[PDB]
Amino acid sequence: EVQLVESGGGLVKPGGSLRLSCVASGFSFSIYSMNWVRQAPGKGLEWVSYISSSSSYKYYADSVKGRFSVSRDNAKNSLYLQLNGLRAEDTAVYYCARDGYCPKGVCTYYGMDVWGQGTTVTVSAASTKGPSVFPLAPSSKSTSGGTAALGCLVKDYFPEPVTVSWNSGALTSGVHTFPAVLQSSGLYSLSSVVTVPSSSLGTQTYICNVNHKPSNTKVDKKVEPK
Amino acid sequence: EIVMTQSPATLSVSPGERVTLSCRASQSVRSRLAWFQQKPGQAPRLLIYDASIRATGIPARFSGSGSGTEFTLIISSLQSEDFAVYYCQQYDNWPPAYTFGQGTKLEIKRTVAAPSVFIFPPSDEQLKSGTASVVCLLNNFYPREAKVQWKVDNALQSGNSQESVTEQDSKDSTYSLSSTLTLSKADYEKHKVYACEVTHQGLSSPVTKSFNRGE
Repeated sequence: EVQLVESGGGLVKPGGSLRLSCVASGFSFSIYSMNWVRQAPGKGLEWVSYISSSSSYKYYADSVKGRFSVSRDNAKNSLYLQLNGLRAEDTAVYYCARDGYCPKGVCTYYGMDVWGQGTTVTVSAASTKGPSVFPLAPSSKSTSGGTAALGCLVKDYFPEPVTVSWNSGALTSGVHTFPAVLQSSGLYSLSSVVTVPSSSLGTQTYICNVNHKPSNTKVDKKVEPK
Repeated sequence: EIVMTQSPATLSVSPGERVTLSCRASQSVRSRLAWFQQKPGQAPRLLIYDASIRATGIPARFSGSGSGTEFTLIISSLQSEDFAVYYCQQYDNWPPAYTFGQGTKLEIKRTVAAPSVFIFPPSDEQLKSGTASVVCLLNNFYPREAKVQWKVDNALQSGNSQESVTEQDSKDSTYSLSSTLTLSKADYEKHKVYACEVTHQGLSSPVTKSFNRGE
């Protein structure tokens, strides 16, 4: 099968450097042009860089020009992107994509048909931090019909991700785990909520299980009615 | 740079119907126009290149048309796996300068569902830490458009809330939404009444859930 595989992304302090690599297999890599395309969290695709098959022409989007450097090594079937002066807006999933087919120098485009799986670059001055887990306690302000809402606030952690289950997996009905938001602190934060019958609160125990594998944090938080 | 414009950015559609996605360029890009499909947490997938040619392995219900500055992607009979984001992309003049549209998301049409609003005061465990977070939960609503306004002692709040919304639920195709009002400990103790006010298409009037600090 035709295959593109990236790696090299990770946590970089602001103004730092990082070098991404994309290795190809299954096709003649030396006759294809190559692209780097990135995607900011919650945003659309942005083209970043082009390199011709011969390495003769290298072109850049204006948002990265002067700071980034594309290169390739056809012997190792490799494409490289050097990122310098990294900023928080450069935080993205970076993809390498196949471009024009140039047998004997005669290029034909056919679209960006083969993509890699993407490598994630996170630019933050934050450090690895386990989350604080606070209860969103059910009360009359979160009981409406016959349904109570309760939850857990998984606040101030870095990096992504965390996993949240309820009652060690026994509770899945009506569970909503929100996408993480990036706070001004550079730390992430999310909430996990569940709706239960309100007449269950005095008798059923609700525990959220938060796990943050980057740090060494495994929390079981009992959420009790207020 | 050539600006690709995908308007509208969302379409509410049902399986089986013919759906049309629009793409506009700020200058003529001839037929050098490609369409991609992207599902969350996955690499983009080439659907169309050269404005109208289907990429290898793409089902026949996808078809592209248009030229110059006006382009169109047609799904003749929408299937349930076709719900995704769709990007157009030009590649016209030689020094590459490739640009993408901002995307059109296809979402599952269903009936209007009003949100159930729940408010959560800060926990005492968090209050001892020196920060207070109030959470407003808007549960199982449709369509996506809802407004949450925060009021602290009946005064509209600005710039101190963050919002987060789930994907369409795999069973009932509704959305849920959290709004987290984040305050310093000192600011939180200085006011009494905390309220979030919810306006939505399925509500006949605004819904306000409130509490007074210290129950």
